Amino acid sequence: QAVLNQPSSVSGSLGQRVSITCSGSSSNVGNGYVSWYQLIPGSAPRTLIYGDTSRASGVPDRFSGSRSGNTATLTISSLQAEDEADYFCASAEDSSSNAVFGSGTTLTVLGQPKSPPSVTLFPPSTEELNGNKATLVCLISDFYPGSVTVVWKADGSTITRNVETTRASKQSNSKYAASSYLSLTSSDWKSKGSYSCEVTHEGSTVTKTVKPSECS
Amino acid sequence: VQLRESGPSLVQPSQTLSLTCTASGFSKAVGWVRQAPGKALEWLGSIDTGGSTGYNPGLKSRLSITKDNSKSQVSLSVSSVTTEDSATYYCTTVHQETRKTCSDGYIAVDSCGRGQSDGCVNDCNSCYYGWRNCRRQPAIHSYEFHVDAWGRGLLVTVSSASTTAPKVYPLSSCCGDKSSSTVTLGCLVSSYMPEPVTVTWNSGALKSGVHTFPAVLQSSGLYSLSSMVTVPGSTSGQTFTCNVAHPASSTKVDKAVEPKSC
Repeated sequence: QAVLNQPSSVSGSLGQRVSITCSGSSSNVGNGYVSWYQLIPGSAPRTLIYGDTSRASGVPDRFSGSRSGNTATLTISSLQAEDEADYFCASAEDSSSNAVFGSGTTLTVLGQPKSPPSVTLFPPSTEELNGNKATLVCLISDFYPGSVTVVWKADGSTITRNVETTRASKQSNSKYAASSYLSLTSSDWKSKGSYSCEVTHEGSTVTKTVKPSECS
Repeated sequence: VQLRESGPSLVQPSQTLSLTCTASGFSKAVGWVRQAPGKALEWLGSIDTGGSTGYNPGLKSRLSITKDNSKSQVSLSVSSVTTEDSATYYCTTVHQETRKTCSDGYIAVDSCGRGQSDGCVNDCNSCYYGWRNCRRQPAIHSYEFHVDAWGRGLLVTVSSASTTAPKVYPLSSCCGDKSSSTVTLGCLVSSYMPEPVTVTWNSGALKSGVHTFPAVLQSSGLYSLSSMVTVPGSTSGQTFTCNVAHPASSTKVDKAVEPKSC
């Protein structure tokens, strides 16, 4: 097919500026009509630039496009937390109806304040327990940077099976969220004295505990 | 300008995936873009006002796009699908134009006024008199493409697995487990397939203080997700009902979530 080469990822500091390149040939980027798109997970693609330099309606002034030969550049100034996203260039090739997208770039914005995780641990419901199953749900939110490790415990000892933990994903406030699930039988739930969800973030651990016999 | 994709969220391998886009606030060329999980945006094709179609060359043999101005809708068809066709499919409005130009400090022979009309030259006088510094080139074509408006997109999963509607369970904290001033309630949307599910609270009337988490995929192949709502201690008399919709199974579930009386 054809490839518009972008750096896999780039980073810039808060309030500062960053550039993302888009390298192709003379048959795509050389046509002098490059476009740029912003992708935030859980949201639809958003058009930033078209025709090398023209900003789409509603796009702030701090997004600017340029092109020198067969390499286009997206420049973002005054970086904010909400600019952390994936960015894709694009260009027609051999036809206005044959669009080619770039390999994509992930932008990180450094210098944001660290935020510890808020942790909420839910016990299994009575409804689920009547069907002889028990799911413990550990919801993890408002943490930055967007990486945590989760450890489950029963009566103080590490649980080594039937744990599933999601990846971290970005929230509407540019912090991260994640969740972890412990799948038990109703018998397991009642037998142990306690269960814990331990969430480690930047070397600091937050633990929530529930006690079956006292959960009601 | 709004675009609305519609179609099945689940299809089996070797089947034909058929999608529809509904346009409102307009009549402009429409295109289809997809993004498979983990992959880049990928062009599929388009159909303009004149009704001419263009496709991603590498996928063309598997694609077909038609339109119906009366119903104000555009269709997409993808044949012989595999798991590689699992993706979010976006209906879009696209700009498509083809401007003939000369590449550099080259100008059309047309504009020189003599030599009539052909291709391109670097300088009218030089190529008119045939001076050694004259440079000629054929006319070149500049192709313009960009996406104006995007639909929110339709998630399509290619799988042979049957649908499984979710079991929805109430989430409430254990007794004694921290009467912080704020209470947290939620719904566990358990053991379904495929994605997605839509969760609202109180029939969508409640949006503030709602936190819906991405799904976890169990090794059983079934998804589970949770949505929680925060409630100030000051609050009283409010009911909290999560409304869970699962398009693949055409199921909608309403679960009332109570704090434990303790």
